[PDB]
Amino acid sequence: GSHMPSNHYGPIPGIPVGTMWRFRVQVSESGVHRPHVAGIHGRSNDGAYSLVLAGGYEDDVDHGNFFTYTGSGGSCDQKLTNTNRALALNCFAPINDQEGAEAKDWRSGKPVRVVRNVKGGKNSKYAPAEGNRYDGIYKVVKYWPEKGKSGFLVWRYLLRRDDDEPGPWTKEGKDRIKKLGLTMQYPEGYLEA
Repeated sequence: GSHMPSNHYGPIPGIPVGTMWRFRVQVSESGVHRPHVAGIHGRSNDGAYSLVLAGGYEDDVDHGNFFTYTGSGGSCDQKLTNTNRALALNCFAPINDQEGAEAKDWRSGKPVRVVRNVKGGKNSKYAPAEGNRYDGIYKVVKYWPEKGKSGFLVWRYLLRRDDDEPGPWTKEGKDRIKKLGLTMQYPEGYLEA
């Protein structure tokens, strides 16, 4: 078709790792992470295409090439429905909503485009100091339920990077950002700009 679909797995053609946008509306317009609100874009019967890392859930850790991530929903126990289900399906293992699942061959799972937002900075040295940054493709290694801070069950996910483009914080990634002349994209008139 004529439309560039975000519901396609993998990188968006023309959007290299290291691309930066001041606002979420711009990330959405690029197609890299379509949802205006949702932290994950995915379909419960298919898989997850993208996610934004923006802090929240204190138990989550972000080590750049790997990170943990907590589901949504549930006040009550979280279920493997909606985007929780979508993300679980990416994992290279049959779906299990009782104990979760782990992929031995996790690189064979479905790709997730990951954008890091400034708001994840308290618990992440990899969050951009401003706006939003596309950091590449990651894969779901394992997921599992556990008791949350609330006392109710939450779904947790461990993702690992699996991308031919180097991480944008790496010397090699910084070199690409310079070569490609990537800079913070501000909307027309904002600064004004």
